[PDB]
Amino acid sequence: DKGSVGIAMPTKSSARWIDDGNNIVKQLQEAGYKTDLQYADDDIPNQLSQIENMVTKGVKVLVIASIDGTTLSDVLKQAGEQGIKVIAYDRLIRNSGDVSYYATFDNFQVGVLQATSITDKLGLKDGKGPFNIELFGGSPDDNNAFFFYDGAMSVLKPYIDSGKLVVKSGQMGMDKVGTLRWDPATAQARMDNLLSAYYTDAKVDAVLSPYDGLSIGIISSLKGVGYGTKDQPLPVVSGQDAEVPSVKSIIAGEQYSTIFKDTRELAKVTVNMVNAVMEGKEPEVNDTKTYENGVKVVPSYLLKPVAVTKENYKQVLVDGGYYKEDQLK
Ligand SMILES: OC[C@H]1O[C@@H](O)[C@H](O)[C@@H](O)[C@H]1O
Repeated sequence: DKGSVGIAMPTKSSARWIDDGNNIVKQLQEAGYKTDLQYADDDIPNQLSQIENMVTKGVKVLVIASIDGTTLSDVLKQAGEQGIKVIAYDRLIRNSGDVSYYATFDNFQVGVLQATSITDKLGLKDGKGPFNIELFGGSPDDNNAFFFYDGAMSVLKPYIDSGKLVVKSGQMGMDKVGTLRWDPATAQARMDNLLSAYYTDAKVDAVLSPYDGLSIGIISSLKGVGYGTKDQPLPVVSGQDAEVPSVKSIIAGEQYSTIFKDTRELAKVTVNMVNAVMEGKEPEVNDTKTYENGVKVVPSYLLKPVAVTKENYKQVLVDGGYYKEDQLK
């Protein structure tokens, strides 16, 4: 009876949130808490309704991975009036003074890693170039998407400036490359139209993809126009989440890279935070400057992500138990 914790996850259409949810609940119950885990099927009104009910139920702490956190201002105010502490999980909740802590991966660094996998593969440090690249971003209502993109551009921009990388479509910036709701179908269509408009004569050499779901759609589009044959190899395509279909793609020599974010580690950080709040102590945080949310800078704990390719998938994903060997066959 250490108290109840409400856990709001955005959707099951992206594999990780099932893992986040399972891992948070497993560790919280091990720590002796009761849990109320809900998934919103990416429906913003539903997620709001779910969190409202957690508040009415009288949970002591809310752990929220929001679809669009800006929609939660009113309910989080009510949570604060009731003495409920709020942990933003993975994605920062913006526009609210009632967000107490933020547990996440180093999102800027995720972007650095995605871009670096591409630049390393292209040999840009060896003076290789020029190459054509197209850019994709996440959902614009996901605060993480801006960090993934910015982190990537910290690596790519100097090469784009020098001409060694060329964005042939000229499309850059989250307002132009963002992919609403991280929808793979949308990214696939955009890739379709980039190819027809700008790559009838030229070839795509790389695509910055911020998420595995998108990477698979992008690859499908590329195969639709003849890439992925012996004569015409796929461009270098990044990713994130180490979803099984993308890992299989990487093993097959299609998708080039992904980013492994161990949800077991993020659940553990979250439990540490819950424990602290419940004991009346200050949670461990390692970043109190970065994550401005529009009202304040939320004290945060950042975990370090790991880049995965065909070269290291076994050691990173299987040896550490995230997946079993057979799942990747
Ligand atoms: O769901 C699409 C993406 O959403 C981001 O906010 C999250 O950090 C990524 O790991 C990925 O899951």
